[PDB]
Amino acid sequence: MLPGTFFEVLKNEGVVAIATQGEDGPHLVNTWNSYLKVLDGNRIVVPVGGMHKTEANVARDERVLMTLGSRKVAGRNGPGTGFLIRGSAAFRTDGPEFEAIARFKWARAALVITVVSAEQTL
Ligand SMILES: Cc1cc2nc3c(=O)[nH]c(=O)nc-3n(C[C@H](O)[C@H](O)[C@H](O)COP(=O)(O)O)c2cc1C
Repeated sequence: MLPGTFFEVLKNEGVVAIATQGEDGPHLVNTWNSYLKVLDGNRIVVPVGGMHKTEANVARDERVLMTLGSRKVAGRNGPGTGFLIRGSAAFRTDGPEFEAIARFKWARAALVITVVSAEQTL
């Protein structure tokens, strides 16, 4: 479950990060809201085109942390706010995830995240 404020930050431009737990250390990678997609049941998706260690890390462990933010709403670090979130990841080359990310031309997979809980931080 997520606050309305989460969605409103996704609606805007910002950077996001995804800490993919695997085994040989979690890999806190980056992405842009302009590349992400939200689904119902608060499921979110990231287009994986070159998140390699993250591919191995999801394949070993579903555990992921996700930091999102925007440059259009003021937080603590400069005029940019965001949240720390947790969920289970799953790579898919199928579903409304892969369809709604198909709009890109460099996606190798839809890194689907089944978010569970958020807290506002930055
Ligand atoms: C700001 C930023 C956004 C990025 N966005 C994406 C993205 O949405 N999808 C992607 O596959 N690669 C993206 N990358 C490139 C790499 O995937 C990213 O650097 C990642 O850490 C590499 O992780 P890996 O060791 O698992 O390959 C992005 C890199 C940066 C710095």
